[PDB]
This record gives sequence, structure tokens and C-alpha cells, in this order.
Amino acid sequence: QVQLVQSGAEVRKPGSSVTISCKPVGGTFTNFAIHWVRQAPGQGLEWVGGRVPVVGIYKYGKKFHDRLRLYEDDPMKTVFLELRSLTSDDTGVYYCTRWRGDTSSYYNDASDVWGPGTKVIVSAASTKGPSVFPLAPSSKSTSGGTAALGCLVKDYFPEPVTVSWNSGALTSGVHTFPAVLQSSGLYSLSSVVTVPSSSLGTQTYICNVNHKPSNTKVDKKVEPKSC
Amino acid sequence: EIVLTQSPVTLSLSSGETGTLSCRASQNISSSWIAWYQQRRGQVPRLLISAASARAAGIPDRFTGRGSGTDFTLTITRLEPEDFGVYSCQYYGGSFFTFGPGTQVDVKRTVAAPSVFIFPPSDEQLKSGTASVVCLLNNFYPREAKVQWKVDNALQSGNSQESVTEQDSKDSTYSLSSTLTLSKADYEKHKVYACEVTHQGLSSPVTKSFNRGEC
Ligand SMILES: *[C@@H]1O[C@H](CO)[C@@H](O)[C@H](O)[C@H]1NC(C)=O
Repeated sequence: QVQLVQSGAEVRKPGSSVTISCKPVGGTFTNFAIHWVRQAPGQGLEWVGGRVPVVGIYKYGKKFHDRLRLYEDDPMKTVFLELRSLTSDDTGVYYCTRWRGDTSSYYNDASDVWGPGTKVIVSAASTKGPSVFPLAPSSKSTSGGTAALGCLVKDYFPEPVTVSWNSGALTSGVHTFPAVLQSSGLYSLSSVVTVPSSSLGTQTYICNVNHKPSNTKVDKKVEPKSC
Repeated sequence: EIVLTQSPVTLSLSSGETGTLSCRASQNISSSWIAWYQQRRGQVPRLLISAASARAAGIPDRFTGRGSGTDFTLTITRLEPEDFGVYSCQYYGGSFFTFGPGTQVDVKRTVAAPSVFIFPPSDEQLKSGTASVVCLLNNFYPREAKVQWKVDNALQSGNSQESVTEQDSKDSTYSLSSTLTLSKADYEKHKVYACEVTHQGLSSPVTKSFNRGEC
């Protein structure tokens, strides 16, 4: 009946290091290896490294052989992961994992106990409100009575941002895409909607953007454009 | 190094249907070191099977793992709506562990070609020194979609990002955005901006384009 608790999410500058703690609650400490698994945004699971506490049996992933460091503090029964020289490839969620089931040490096991995960964001950005640009409807976004339009919510940090249409009255046909961390370290997303093309001259379309961390709120009206 | 590959990328199934996921190892390995994990919409991975075929505690009967040598499979016989997600195989033998790239099981649906829309950058953004060109693929199925940007018939590589919505709860379709980021100076040096979309629902690739300045 073991449970793993991990330290909270962090934003880290490129070139710096990140340390993530993991404490097993309700179990032993020097029997089973703690295997770390991370997950880059949208990418597959990736084993980082594993270490049997105190016993010293450990192995780092080949890609992290020179940047990774696994240790623990025995009096606090807490293991630690340190990853140095962070780049954008190291952004993701980091999971602390373990197998459950006199005394010995076992390293080669699947992981049925998973920590909640620690989100790591590698970015040099500070808290910043977004700029809201129109995705203007045109002939290049109309097709047989259906017009597509939207709003580009670009260059904010951190997540999240909320987007609604016409103060919530417009919900059908709305697609607000997941945010993406740009090469600058600032997030960006688009929210789109499809409407009857005949409504462009009669109906107003406003995207309501709210970035709570920066206290930034923008109501942007999307107007047609000759394209 | 032992590397694991998985097939297919996206396996489409309906409620009550049976499907098999494949995990191939680069070398011959002992079946005692293969595990399968399940990842749902928003939670941590969950161990389903270890030692290739030993089902984990509390894992329902629908999941059965088989295989030896290099070919290892995970079968879902009568899946329920809670089984839709991403499944990854793992090799935990030796000193270095590894995971497969993962396989997404999504709700099966009839083929639906994407509606393709393109948006120029706004004049407001151009003042800031940057330009974003957005290509929208709306309500398509299946998931596999190829989007290529062409700027004056020059293929763009490395200056576009794409984001996809989760499968819709109503019509089980996907929507995809592809955003091409260029500087202000580079954007004004060229005229024709096109996104070319390849998809099973399309008999031929669709090209949506515009001419800068005229747009
Ligand atoms: C695994 O063993 C089988 C049986 O000898 C052989 O046919 C196959 O080529 C081997 N593959 C690898 C990657 O060793």
C-alpha cells in the first residue's frame, strides 16, 4: 500500500538544472528501485533512470549519462532527481515510479506505482499576457455557406488561457486547440469556429480571451477580410 | 541498445469490438521483461500487464498480453468506452529500460475528409515584426493527416507547429491547426503561401493558398 508524492511543478531557464523530489509513503525505502519516467508534450514515455536507495544500485539512461544525478536523503526517506543543462527537449512531466509486492534489492521490475508527475517547463519567459490577433474570414476560409474564423492567442506565459465566443452565447462549432510552447518559450494557441457564411454581414463574432496569471483580458472582434 | 517499436499508430475500434496492438523488439528478449501500460485522457500511466502475460492486480479481464522472442501483442476483446487511450509497451530487462512510441486507440468512425481553411497574418501582427500563417483542418477522420507548407513553391521545414484537438465526443472527428511562423521581412519577400493537405478521405491532396498583398 505504497504511494509516491512528488514536488510541485517548476519553470526553469535553459541552461539551469531542476531537482524533483519523491517520497514513498506507506512502505519501505531500500528494497525496490525508484525508476523515473518522463513524457515530453505529445511524445512517448521515456525512461530517465533508476536507483535503489541506500543500496546504491543505479543506472542512468544513456542520453542522460552526463546530465542526470539520482540521490536521496535517508533520514527523510526521500529520493531526488537532478537534471542539469536543461534545454527545450527536457520539457515534460516527470514521473516517480516503483514496483510493489527478509530483505533484498530488486531493480528489474515493471512499475505499478506512479507518482502524480512533476511538470517541468524549460523557458526563459516571465509572466506575460497574450496578444490576440484575428483569423479573419475570407474566400480562403469559406466553403459552401460555411465560413471559418477565429482568434490567434499568441505569446503568453504561463498556462492557462481561456477563450469563449460572444461571451458564451456561441459554443457550437468551436475548436480551441491545445496550447503549444513556441521556440521563444511563450505559449500560443488558436480558437476557431465555423458559422454560416451569410451571417458575416449580420452577426458579430467576438473572442473573449482571459489570461488570469497576467490579469490580461481582451475582447477581440473578428471582421471579414478580402483575401 | 534494445529499441521497441509499436504498430499501429492509431487503432480504430468501436464498443464491443476486438483489436490487437503490436510491440516489436529489436533483439530476441525474454518474455519476463515486457510490460504494457495504459494512458487515459488526463491521468498517470497505469500498469496493465507485466512479464508479457501476467495481468496486474485489478486490471479487467478484457486485456490479454501474449508474445515471445521479438513479437509481443496486447489484445482488447470487448472494449468499454473507458479503454480508449494510449498504450505503451516497456522492456525492463538489463540495466537500461525503454518504452515503445505508444499506440492510440480511438473511437471508430466512417471516413470524413477535412475541410481545409487558410488564414493570412493580420496587419496588426505584421507591425510587431512577426507573421503567423494558419492552416485549419476541421472535423476529419481518421487521425492521420499530412500538412505541408509551401512558400513560393519552397517546402517549409522546421518553421511550423501543429496542434490537434481530442477526438470529439459527438461526431468522433478531429480538428488540426498548422501555424507557419515567419519574420516580417521574410513574409514580405514572398508572395504565394500554400498549405497542402493529404488525407485518406481526399482522393487527391488539397492545396489552399493565397497571394500576399492581395490578401
Ligand atoms: C531471433 O531468433 C529467431 C530464431 O532463431 C531468428 O529467426 C531471428 O532472426 C532472431 N532475431 C534477432 C533480432 O535476434
